[PDB]
Amino acid sequence: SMMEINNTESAVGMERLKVDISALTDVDQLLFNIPLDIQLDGPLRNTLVGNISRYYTHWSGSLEMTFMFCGSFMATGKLILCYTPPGGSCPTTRETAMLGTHIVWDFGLQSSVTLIIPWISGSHYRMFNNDAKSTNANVGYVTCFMQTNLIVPSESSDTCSLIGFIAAKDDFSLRLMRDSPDIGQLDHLHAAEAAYQ
Amino acid sequence: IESIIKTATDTVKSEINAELGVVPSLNAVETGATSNTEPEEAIQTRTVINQHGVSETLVENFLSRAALVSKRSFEYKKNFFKWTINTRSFVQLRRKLELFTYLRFDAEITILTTVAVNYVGLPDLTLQAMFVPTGALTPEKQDSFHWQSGSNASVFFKISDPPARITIPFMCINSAYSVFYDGFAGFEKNGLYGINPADTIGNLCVRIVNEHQPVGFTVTVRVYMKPKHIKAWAPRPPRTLPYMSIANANYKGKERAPNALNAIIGNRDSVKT
Amino acid sequence: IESIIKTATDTVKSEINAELGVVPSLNAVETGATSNTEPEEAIQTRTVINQHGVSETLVENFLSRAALVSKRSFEYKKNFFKWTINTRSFVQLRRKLELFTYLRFDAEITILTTVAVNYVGLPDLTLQAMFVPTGALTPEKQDSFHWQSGSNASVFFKISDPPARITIPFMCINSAYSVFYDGFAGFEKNGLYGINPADTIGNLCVRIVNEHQPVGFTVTVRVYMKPKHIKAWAPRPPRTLPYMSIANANYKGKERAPNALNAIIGNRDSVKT
Amino acid sequence: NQINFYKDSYAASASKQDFSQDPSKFTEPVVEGL
Amino acid sequence: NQINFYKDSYAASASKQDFSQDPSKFTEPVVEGL
Amino acid sequence: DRVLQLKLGNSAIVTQEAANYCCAYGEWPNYLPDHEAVAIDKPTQPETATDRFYTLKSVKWETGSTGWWWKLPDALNNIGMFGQNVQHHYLYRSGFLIHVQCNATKFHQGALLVVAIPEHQRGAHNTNTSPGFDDIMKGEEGGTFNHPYVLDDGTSLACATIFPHQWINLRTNNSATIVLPWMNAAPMDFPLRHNQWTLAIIPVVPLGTRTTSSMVPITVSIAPMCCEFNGLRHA
Amino acid sequence: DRVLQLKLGNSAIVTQEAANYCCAYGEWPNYLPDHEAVAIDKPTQPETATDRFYTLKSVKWETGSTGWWWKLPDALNNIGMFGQNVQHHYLYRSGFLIHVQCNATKFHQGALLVVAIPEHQRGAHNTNTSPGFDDIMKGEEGGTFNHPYVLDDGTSLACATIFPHQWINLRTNNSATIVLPWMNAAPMDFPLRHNQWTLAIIPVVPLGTRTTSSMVPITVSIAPMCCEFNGLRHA
Repeated sequence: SMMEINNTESAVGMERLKVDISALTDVDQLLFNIPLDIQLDGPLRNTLVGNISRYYTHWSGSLEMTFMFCGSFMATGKLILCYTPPGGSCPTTRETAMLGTHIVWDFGLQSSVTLIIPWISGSHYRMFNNDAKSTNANVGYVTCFMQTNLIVPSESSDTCSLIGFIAAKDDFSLRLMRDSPDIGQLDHLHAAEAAYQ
Repeated sequence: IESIIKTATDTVKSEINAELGVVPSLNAVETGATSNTEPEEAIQTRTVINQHGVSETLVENFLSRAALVSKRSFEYKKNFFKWTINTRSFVQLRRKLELFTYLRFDAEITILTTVAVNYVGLPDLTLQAMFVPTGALTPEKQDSFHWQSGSNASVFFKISDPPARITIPFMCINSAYSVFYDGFAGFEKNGLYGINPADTIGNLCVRIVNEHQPVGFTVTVRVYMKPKHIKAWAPRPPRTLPYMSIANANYKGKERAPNALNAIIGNRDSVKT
Repeated sequence: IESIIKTATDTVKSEINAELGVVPSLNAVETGATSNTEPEEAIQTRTVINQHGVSETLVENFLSRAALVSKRSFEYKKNFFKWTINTRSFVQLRRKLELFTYLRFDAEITILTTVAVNYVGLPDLTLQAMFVPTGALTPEKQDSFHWQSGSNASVFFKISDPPARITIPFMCINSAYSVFYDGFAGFEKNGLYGINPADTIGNLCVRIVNEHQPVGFTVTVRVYMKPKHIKAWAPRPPRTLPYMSIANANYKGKERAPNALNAIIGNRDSVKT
Repeated sequence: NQINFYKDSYAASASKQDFSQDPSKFTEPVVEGL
Repeated sequence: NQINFYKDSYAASASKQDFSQDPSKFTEPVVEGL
Repeated sequence: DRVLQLKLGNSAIVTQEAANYCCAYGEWPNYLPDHEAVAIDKPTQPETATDRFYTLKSVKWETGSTGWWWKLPDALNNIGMFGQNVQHHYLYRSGFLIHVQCNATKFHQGALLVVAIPEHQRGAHNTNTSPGFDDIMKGEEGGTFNHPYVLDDGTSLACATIFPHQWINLRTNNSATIVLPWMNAAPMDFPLRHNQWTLAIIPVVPLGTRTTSSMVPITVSIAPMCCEFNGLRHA
Repeated sequence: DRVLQLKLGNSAIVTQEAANYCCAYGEWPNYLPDHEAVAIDKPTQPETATDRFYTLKSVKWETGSTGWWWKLPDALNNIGMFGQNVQHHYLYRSGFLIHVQCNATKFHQGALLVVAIPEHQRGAHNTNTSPGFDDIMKGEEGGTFNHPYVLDDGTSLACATIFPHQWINLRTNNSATIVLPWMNAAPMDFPLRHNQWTLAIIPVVPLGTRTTSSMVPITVSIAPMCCEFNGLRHA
């Protein structure tokens, strides 16, 4: 199920689902990053693994992220998709981000890749805590850099797009069902008293 | 294929790979399929025996809880209680049923009542709940003759006692309840959208038996429902925008970035934050 | 080695000894070991069959009692009760848990309630206790919408009835509860000393369901806890100086010789008294 | 140890013994196997 | 004679049948035997 | 029985007069079994350059001295190839070996209690504020006990023989040696925030002689054995 | 045959259009046998955090570009847990894996010779002074060939196919992958003074198009496999 990477303002509607990449003039540049926080207001709240697992409070398993490239057929390029365990702060350059679990992907005939986020933890479970920097709640950082450039001819459009998916593996597990933090309004709705003659 | 899963799966030891012609990590999501990259084929793993049970995420554990369906307070000095049965009145039970399309269960209904005479104490009182099906005549007064019916299912209980509990079987004329219905109700050209007549249960009438005395009352009734023996088909995405009414599925959206119309997830400063 | 002991041990008859090269009564405590001088080898004994059972000093008998964990009284004319769960509030349960480092048990909680209307008698009342886990939204008003939740575990009980009892399983994410924690809670440089996030359970919210009437109340709630199925590791010395707060283990000491800072045992006149 | 003395079969308790599972109808819906 | 009709195993009573005991881990912790 | 020699890696320690070495709770350190593992990466098991004796700085023992302590995962976070694997990895699992050395002549007296305490949650005196990141987390040097009679947390010293311990009696021996296993509720742990054990030596009987006034230092060696790391990072 | 995936440690590289990967002189890297070992300490074999793909900095390829080189033990002496084992230990023994990435569109042309040279003793032009510690030993960045036609030492480029090599022809592929074994006269070697191999890529046919003027970078990844260290030191 796809996810809102481009959740910045002045992005109206369903343009919040894709991210724009383009050609550039420097050697290595950052593209995006995803905060892996299901409990907080992040890109992962509105997915299938997000909405179902907020009813529970303990979780344990692996995840996977799948990226589909929606450029033209004449467009080439490479990317690198790395994951860093939660010990420190977010990586800034490619020199401190190659040291995590990464994949290097070439834009080929078939247009998807898969980055497995392995279950690295001390305990058996983790909690959906309100503190982001807790030791049993902080997961890590997923971030993407440019390996080589994004190169197009004169006739293709310069701006290509990426769509980001997320699901769980076959060892995912959940525990201790609770109430969902999503629905929080108390607004009284029309035709409620119509059943009460 | 079909198999019995009791606990979560395990991981087997991985070696180094430099194989040509074989790519585990590439796939194509244009086929509509989902990825099948085992972690054994992406990184180097160890062997881990896994004891985590998956018995809490069952459908019969996710659904079968006691949720409130009705709450209405009537003064006793229209002197009674009448409610055409729906499950769209309270928004926290509703959103958990909106995940599926068809359902087949047996409910288990608990009527809980409390009173507040407006001598501030109170003597004993006696209630009566009667289940009127569709078609049958509903009363319109406390002492109507429709309360003497031996055919309608009734139950008497007191305030001082534990609350009343019954159970009600699967009542539909089809083989499942339709949570959603993309059709009309009548054969005429202009009917009511979104409702089926195959799911209409009837009324539930509650009165108090004691004659009005010197002192007026205030009776508050709560009704709970717990499903049992649940079968569920066709999962659906969850509702995000808040509800607006009961007879349909309109949407309005909040004004500011969380759960607004043009933004479900609240904003961030930049993409490279 | 490991062996099953049902009763205490017995004594066998002793003869006179004048053996050379063998000393039972000498040892060396610099090795960290404990003495092993049987009384058969120090004095002359007789043979005594012993029937004294040791089944009362078990860990599951030493711990599993009903101890008070909470007591708070609220007036009804913040209109309800909310308590972030800890076991450091009352000093007599606490000192018995401070003997061990790790614990693994299943609690058994009893909510006992009494009321005192400030017609001095009272009609029947109805309560509600709801167990909110961590992360979930807690109510802030008596009639908030967070009380209609079918997902949180709730229980209704009356004043006139026997008190409510439930049981709660082992809830931690590790394999034991850490009574002590020599670390911090966050990844930042400045967090909170002495607490772990692996042991935080949540809130317990208690309200009264009846609408405010002509007369104000005063409700007093007590909560008891009895451990079950106890496993215990790593015994520790007992706390001697009195406690000072909850979030840490500070110490102040009484002013005069019993349990003072420079004297635990009260003074004596001379050593040769 | 379940217990009911009622004559009707829908009056019983719930049951949590149904661990059968076919996940490859939502994840692999295609015809030709990969 | 213990009794429970609940489906969960942690709902049972306590048990006092565990008389196993290894005292020579606190009193004789050394390696070389005396 | 008095003479003893340990060797781990390229290190070795030789002593002649020492009472036996004790194992904490009858255990010996080992690796993590398959039926208890949780993380699924292959662990880094270096097995040399992290299994050596690392000596700390010696402290001087005087007549008015009152005790010393150390924190065992924290004292080695900037020493050798143990301190480099800790900073790059996210989890660890290990067991230690302690060796305390203090000698004098035939004419001195004195006694030291060398005890090892799991999860020693400290406390401050006569205030309500908890101690912070300062006054804990002193690397390679240890704090001095303010009130050693109550172990600086309220519990009595007179029952501190319930923990694994030995004695250094200058009449009899001059060395003490303790082996500690992995002891935690979880199979692995983040090393930069949580400390499992707490070494602490306390002079019960103060020293004294009438020969001369001369320095008498105390030296501590620590050897992490059967260590393994997981979850690689950048710094 | 075109599609390929390597995985070493927690790293993986995926490509779709690539010709086969070659083994240098028919060999595959392995550990040191018992009948060839000399030093008698147990070696440190970490086997993870030193067997990953470490990427270098990308260089921009232009029309007037003339070639680049690197030194393979020296380029990794300050990167990760390979650069920390090298500084503390005295000897090492390893074998590498090279992977060169450069892509363009259907309308570009060009060709690169990706060659790997053992013991590439360089030479300075038109002088008698030998080159010093400067102009060699550039870590993580490589010098540019001054006279690539004679490989900057007098030997011709036209016979440089005698070394293990591949080609990157932008008409056909966009990747080249070479596996290198341990090659030295001695079983181990001091890593801070001697460099075994020398990666060097040389644009034979310069690129050219008439679509637009856009950057085209070249990226190199190195993965040391079957590495082991010996002789522990301080820094």
